[PDB]
Amino acid sequence: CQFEDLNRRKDTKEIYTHFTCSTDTKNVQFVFDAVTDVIIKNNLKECGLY
Amino acid sequence: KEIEFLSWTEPFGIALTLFAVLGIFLTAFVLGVFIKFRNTPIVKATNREL
Repeated sequence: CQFEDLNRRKDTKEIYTHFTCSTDTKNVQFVFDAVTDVIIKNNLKECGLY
Repeated sequence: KEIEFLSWTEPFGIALTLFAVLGIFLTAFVLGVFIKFRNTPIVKATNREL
């Protein structure tokens, strides 16, 4: 919370937070999903639908 | 001979006229609501021009 509240621009950007570790490959999965979300929302803003 | 047709003075034509006017009124109300809340995220979601 202390990290995310430092985002003064709460309208045109988003913060996706993880806790990593687990000695696994879920980190690349999280990055992939977050990038897909970013791409989709960028297209939505470009269309004006968001 | 008597002439049969749906007249503006006959009660059934009156009912149809009032229902059409009510529909036009509600459509105008909806359009005004969208024009006011144009920047709303939900209104933005659906294509506002269409």
